[PDB]
Amino acid sequence: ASLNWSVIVPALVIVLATVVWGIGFKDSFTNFASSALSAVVDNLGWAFILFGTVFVFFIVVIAASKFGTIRLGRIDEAPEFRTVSWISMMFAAGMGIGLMFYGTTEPLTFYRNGVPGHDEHNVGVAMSTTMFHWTLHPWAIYAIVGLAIAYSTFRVGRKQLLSSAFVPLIGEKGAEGWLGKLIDILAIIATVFGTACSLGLGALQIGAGLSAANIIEDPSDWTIVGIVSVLTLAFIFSAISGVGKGIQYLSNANMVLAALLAIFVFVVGPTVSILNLLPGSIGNYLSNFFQMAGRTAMSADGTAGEWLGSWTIFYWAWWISWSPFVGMFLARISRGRSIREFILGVLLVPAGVSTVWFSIFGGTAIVFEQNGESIWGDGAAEEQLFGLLHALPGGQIMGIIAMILLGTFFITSADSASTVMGTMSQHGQLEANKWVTAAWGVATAAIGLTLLLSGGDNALSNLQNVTIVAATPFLFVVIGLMFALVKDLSNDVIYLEYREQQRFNARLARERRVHNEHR
Amino acid sequence: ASLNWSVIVPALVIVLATVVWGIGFKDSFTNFASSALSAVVDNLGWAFILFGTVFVFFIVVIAASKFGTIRLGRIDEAPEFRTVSWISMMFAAGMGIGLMFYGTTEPLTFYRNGVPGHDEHNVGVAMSTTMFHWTLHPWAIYAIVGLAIAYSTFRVGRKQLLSSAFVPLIGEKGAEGWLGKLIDILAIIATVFGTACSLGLGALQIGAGLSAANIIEDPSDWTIVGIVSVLTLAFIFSAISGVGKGIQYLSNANMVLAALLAIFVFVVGPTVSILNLLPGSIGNYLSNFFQMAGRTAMSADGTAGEWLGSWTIFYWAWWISWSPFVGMFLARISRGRSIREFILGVLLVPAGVSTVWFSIFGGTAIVFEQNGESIWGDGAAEEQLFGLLHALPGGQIMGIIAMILLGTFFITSADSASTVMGTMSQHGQLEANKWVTAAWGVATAAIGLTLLLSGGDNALSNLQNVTIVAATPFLFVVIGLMFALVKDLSNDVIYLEYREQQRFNARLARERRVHNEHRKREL
Amino acid sequence: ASLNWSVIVPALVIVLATVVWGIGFKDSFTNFASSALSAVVDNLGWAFILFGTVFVFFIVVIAASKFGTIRLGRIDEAPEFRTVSWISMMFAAGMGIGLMFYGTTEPLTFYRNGVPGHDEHNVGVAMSTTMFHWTLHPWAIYAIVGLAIAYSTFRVGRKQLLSSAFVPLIGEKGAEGWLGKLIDILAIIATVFGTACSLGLGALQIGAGLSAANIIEDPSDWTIVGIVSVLTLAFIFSAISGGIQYLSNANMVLAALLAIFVFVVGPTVSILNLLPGSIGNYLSNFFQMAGRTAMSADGTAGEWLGSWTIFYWAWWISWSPFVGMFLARISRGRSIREFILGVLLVPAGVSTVWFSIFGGTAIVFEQNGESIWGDGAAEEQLFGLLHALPGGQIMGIIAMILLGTFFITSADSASTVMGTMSQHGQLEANKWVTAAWGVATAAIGLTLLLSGGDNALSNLQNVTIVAATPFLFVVIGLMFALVKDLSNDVIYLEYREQQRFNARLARERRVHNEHRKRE
Ligand SMILES: CCCCCCCCCCCCCCCCCC(=O)O[C@@H](COC(=O)CCCCCCCCCCCCCCC)COP(=O)(O)OC[C@H](O)CO
Ligand SMILES: CCCCCCCCCCCCCCCCCC(=O)O[C@@H](COC(=O)CCCCCCCCCCCCCCC)COP(=O)(O)OC[C@H](O)CO
Ligand SMILES: CCCCCCCCCCCCCCCCCC(=O)O[C@@H](COC(=O)CCCCCCCCCCCCCCC)COP(=O)(O)OC[C@H](O)CO
Ligand code: NA
Ligand code: NA
Repeated sequence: ASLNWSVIVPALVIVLATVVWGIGFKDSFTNFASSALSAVVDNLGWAFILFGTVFVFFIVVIAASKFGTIRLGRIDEAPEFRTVSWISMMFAAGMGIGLMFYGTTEPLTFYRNGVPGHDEHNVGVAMSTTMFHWTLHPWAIYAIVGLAIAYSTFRVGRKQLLSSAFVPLIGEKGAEGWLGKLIDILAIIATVFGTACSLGLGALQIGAGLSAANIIEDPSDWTIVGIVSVLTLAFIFSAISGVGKGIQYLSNANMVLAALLAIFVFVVGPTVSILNLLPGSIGNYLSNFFQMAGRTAMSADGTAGEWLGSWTIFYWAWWISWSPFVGMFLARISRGRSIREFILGVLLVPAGVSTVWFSIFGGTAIVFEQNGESIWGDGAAEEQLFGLLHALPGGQIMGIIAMILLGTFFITSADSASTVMGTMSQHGQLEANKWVTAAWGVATAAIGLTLLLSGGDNALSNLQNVTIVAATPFLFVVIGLMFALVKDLSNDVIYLEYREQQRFNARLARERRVHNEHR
Repeated sequence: ASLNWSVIVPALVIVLATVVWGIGFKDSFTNFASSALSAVVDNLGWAFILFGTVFVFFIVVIAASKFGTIRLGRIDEAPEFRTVSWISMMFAAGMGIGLMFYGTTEPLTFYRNGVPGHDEHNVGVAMSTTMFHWTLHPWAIYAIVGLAIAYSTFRVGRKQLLSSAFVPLIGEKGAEGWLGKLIDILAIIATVFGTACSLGLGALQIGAGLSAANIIEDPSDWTIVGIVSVLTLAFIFSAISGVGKGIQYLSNANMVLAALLAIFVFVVGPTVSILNLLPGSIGNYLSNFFQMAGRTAMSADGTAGEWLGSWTIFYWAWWISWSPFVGMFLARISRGRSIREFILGVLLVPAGVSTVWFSIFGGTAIVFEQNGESIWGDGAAEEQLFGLLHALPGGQIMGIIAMILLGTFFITSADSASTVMGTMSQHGQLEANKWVTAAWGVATAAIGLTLLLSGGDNALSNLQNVTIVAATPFLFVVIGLMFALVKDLSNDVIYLEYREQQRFNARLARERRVHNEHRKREL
Repeated sequence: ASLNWSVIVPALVIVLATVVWGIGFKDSFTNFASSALSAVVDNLGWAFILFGTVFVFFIVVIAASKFGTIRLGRIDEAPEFRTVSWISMMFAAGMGIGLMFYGTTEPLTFYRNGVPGHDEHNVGVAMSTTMFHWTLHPWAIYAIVGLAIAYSTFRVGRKQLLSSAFVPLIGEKGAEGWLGKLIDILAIIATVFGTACSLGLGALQIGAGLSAANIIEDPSDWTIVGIVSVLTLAFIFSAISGGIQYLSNANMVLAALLAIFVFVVGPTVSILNLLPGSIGNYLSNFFQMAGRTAMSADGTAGEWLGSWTIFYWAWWISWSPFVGMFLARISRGRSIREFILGVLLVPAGVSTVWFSIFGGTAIVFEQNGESIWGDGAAEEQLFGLLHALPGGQIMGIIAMILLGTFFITSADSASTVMGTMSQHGQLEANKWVTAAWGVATAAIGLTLLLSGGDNALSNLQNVTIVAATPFLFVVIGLMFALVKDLSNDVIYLEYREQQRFNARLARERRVHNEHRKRE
């Protein structure tokens, strides 16, 4: 119930230093972020690439290897959220602004420029390589972190923290030791920079749309603060205000506005061409899955390092930053699901929705390029979605609807992050003081502004460089959550009696052999 | 039993509407079919491609899930057919003219012309594409349709109708009024138009068999009528008459005769080159399985649209239209057989026989092409097999036995279609009227003839256009069968007791949560 | 206790005839080997390739199947060796000089020359095709043979022979009769020529290692005779006097030191960029490489396959008879599923990391420009690589000591096993019977090395393919024999007995119903 000042103070100091450094000295901060990315991507990029696909293997195995039957709670327990409602709150908190910002930019960018090891103007690899970054590899990080927290919190009954998930690996003395503190600090620093990156990427696109919709003429440096201040003041209140409906209501407004914007483009846009990419993109994704997972800085004659540092290694570092707080939320909602249900509900359902979104939006953008109409414009990634919407008839009203979607796809996740950061500040208490939950909401905004204003002309690169550095320390925490998780699952109360017999029989068999050899 | 006159008449009107429209207005029928094919392929082409692979995935998780152990019948039941004789009737009924007609022409056509997104003269792609069209995607449609009927008929004791398999979705009342009747005429129309495509294709190859054997000099239009007339008598006599050991003897004769012609080509032909292709075709098939499963009209920079309508979408429509009556037959001969045992038996064993078949005949044809001696000839698909056989020693005598095998590969499947069609008009009576079984056999021959005389030179094109159109309505019945199947399986007696406790506990937990939220909500 | 002279004599005649033939008439022996090699590769090339992949499929399906839980021994038994000590002795005994000889020659050869159907200078396929030959296809033959012997010996109580694992097919009378003596003769000839092929290659690399290290001025045919004789006594001494566990652990520690040396002082980061780039490519092309016959590349693959793929498959099949009975001996009380995974995966993991450190470090040198190819002799690639790295003059000698233990641990277990197939499956075989087979292996090793002249590699390869062809069909027949007696387990007869009775009634009812209705 205390404030665990051994976790708040180290996390505040790093956050405050970034705000002072980024805002105070823009030139120095930008150079360090560029230098830090090169060292991280060069000497550590293999870790993201190698372990990014180990998570997918590890999770699928855990969902079939004798543990899919265990239940995240007590035996005979039942889920407190109906399946349809349960799925809605996980994709709303799981996804922020990644289907809006990159829904059109990414599949279109790979169509024009191409991907390393391939040619340009290829719709098979433009779409398949987009599904690679948004279907299984990213959502397998949430399952691993969410499952480790869900099991320890419910089956074993420990505090709601990320250190407690490591009790098997570092014992109970280490959960209160220097390691327990460090694992918890890295979960807040990752979350603050993980959300601040998506706040900065959503403030750019909301401001970009206003120029399109002409509510405003063009974004300015003060406009970004205005958008961030409104977005910050929205999720900060929605998290810590009893008035209004909870996250289960907002999580349902997301899936309604998102389906409104997807159905509009699907119907108005090239329906038949969109429907043809759905099998072609899934078929190309499954045949190229391992070929794409084996792409490193050594691929394409060693020239793919620059591409990976902006597309793959950024996404993997981005999703890992959101895992510490999207794992804790996913744990809260399950409370009764079996390991198989949790794994297959997180891996397959969010992956199916992301497949349809990118074919409706990525397919429309690519189809426009083939036809002759090009929504690329000046190339800015923020302006591409609204250039597509405005091309379609009736897009003026939908351009406005896309803003509410942009704002409401970050509020659902940002508010959950604050309430999840608040519980780490205390000793895993579900109820968090509204002041610490509001204090962390401001921290993401202060970082979100710092990464945007400091970036200047190129604010995307600065927002992406800092995320990769802030997520590298927590990449290893996720790797060590695979070993901690298996130790917990093996030492289950429904396996202790069976494991004791094997320990006894194994000891005797060794004793018989050593004595038998002498005789 | 009482004839289902509410299904015979609406289905018979479609059949007779096409016959008069085809013989009398050949000029206007071909135009409509070609225009209909364009409308279907352009708009619903993705459906065949997208859901042709969901069937493979759906019937693999079903076999691998907890439903695999279920037994198609009571618990403690045991199959009534020797597992060897179960396969023989499974393959004999499930396959007809296909292997004989496209055994040589498909692998050779892809070797010369190539496939979209690939170069010509590529043996790996040529062989790994004909295995795609004939191994797992086609036989996964039979398993889904056959399993839905087998489960409802035996495990749940409903009537043997395609409507009854939808009771989980539309209910016992929906399955009777108007949706059930629609699903029961779309199944008869698909069966009539799916078996008429095989009859037309078989008559074309039989006519070429007599030209190559020189028994007939020139196949005119009055000999095709002679061939179809003999064939339609063959499977009407077998279907209705109680003598002759209709099945388990003519189905066992098909393996004996099918293997005799495969062994002849294997040993007389390039045996070592055939065996070198066998591991290369399977390896290439599994490597490119998902590249071919995602080949839509957007492939080859938009050039694949015309290719798919001739090979991929035609096959998926050809197999979709045969699944109403193959699935119904596979249910009867698979009583007491578990779900996993049923799915693996259908998916794997028939897929293995096809793989060996196309290596011996596709490999021999491709090997000849490389050497310099080409059996392509003029390029008619109906004359390739006999061009291959006559290029080997002893082919003259062995070309006559290919025609007999060609006929017997239709009779074993056409007689089971007429019998199943009669059952669909007897409210599911296993033994239907002889004059309803025979009437439906004559209907199949009438349409098969109408699509040959109407086409003229492009007889094959007219047969493929109509099959795709007739099998489009049933594409959605198969999509719906895989939604009513999981509900049927889920609501099983063995799982019913456990489900009730889980629902009961879930309601309490949900109610407990909402109350706690209210208690915290107030203050 | 008897020596089964009716199996020893036929084995000796084939072994002795080869020694006289090769030494007596080198020209005739070399000409016959080339003629026989072409005859087998053309006619039976598909058999090695077609059934090479069926072994991988067959073993995974058996571990997946219900049989996976059957325990090799009595119900509720426990293993005699710790999992780490059991793993260490399976790899040391199952791997001879293959990793040392081809650690740098194979991945580097494919980078320069390419592979059938692919362009040259491709690091992706150089490493992906290198792991094809050393990860799953090879180690799956060991599990098929090791499992058939382990199951029949322990869970059925039959004598520890290769013929005793065939009684489900040939019957008890057949195994005692003639077919089961030819299976024992072929099981001896294959292991004599397989172990002599690796002894020949080991002597070439040690002979080249001495010349490179300046210990011996030049490599002379009379110098190699000294190496083989010295190597002959080491493994004969270990299998006779009063061991395996100690030397198998000295293998792993000493080998891991050599791998750590190259890893640390080589391009560490570039090595790690290939760890996921080779696993991704391996899984991508697994079925493209698994379906590579002589028909691939339009007849150009026939000459390549006989040198790389069909050679390895015949080389690993040669070692299966005696690695099968060694794997069975130490795997008492392990479940079938635990046996398959402990053999297929862990040795594949060590091989995958071995070639990345050594194949990667040799390919980067090619890319940089400093090529270690030199003259191009396969036996000099390793010592070119080590000398390039700093400190490779002391680590270039430990490679030769590591070439001794690698062969000695496997050769020590070959003689012990070869002396058991002659004494009616008696574990404690006569000391002189092991010695007799120990020097018969050395005589064959020299015969192929001397008769080969300048091209000693081709003579060793052409004769192991012919010697391992008869035993290709014994492994193909072990899949059927293994399935026959796995089904007929004590924990399935009651279930199988009831099912057959019910099925017979169902057939009887149908036949009676048919008569009633047919009338
Ligand atoms: C050169 C590269 C070649 C290799 C390519 C990569 C291969 C990766 C393979 C990874 C194997 C993982 C080993 C664990 C297998 C999982 C399945 C399993 O063990 O299931 C058993 C139960 O599970 C266990 O007891 C052990 C499971 C492992 C514990 C979890 C550890 C994490 C493993 C994650 C996978 C590895 C991820 C790393 C990357 C592959 C038995 O299952 P069952 O009894 O429920 O079903 C069979 C039924 O009875 C008969 O039909
Ligand atoms: C996420 C998809 C987007 C693409 C990205 C991922 C790449 C594709 C991966 C393909 C995964 C498909 C298979 C995953 C489904 C797992 C199903 C499973 O594990 O078990 C269930 C499966 O059982 C089924 O119901 C059938 C599932 C059908 C799955 C078919 C998958 C089709 C996907 C193919 C796409 C087509 C692509 C076109 C060609 C490119 C059991 O549930 P149940 O509803 O039967 O009830 C169980 C129990 O009673 C509880 O009450
Ligand atoms: C690349 C070339 C590969 C070619 C062939 C490889 C496959 C052959 C090896 C696998 C078969 C060995 C069978 C070993 C005995 C296990 C039998 C067994 O116990 O059944 C279990 C394991 O058996 C299997 O699942 C068999 C799987 C066969 C795998 C076939 C793979 C080859 C096909 C690949 C796809 C390509 C298709 C052909 C090309 C068109 C599963 O069922 P269950 O025992 O749990 O319950 C029984 C129930 O009644 C069901 O019968
Ligand atoms: Na959200
Ligand atoms: Na047939």
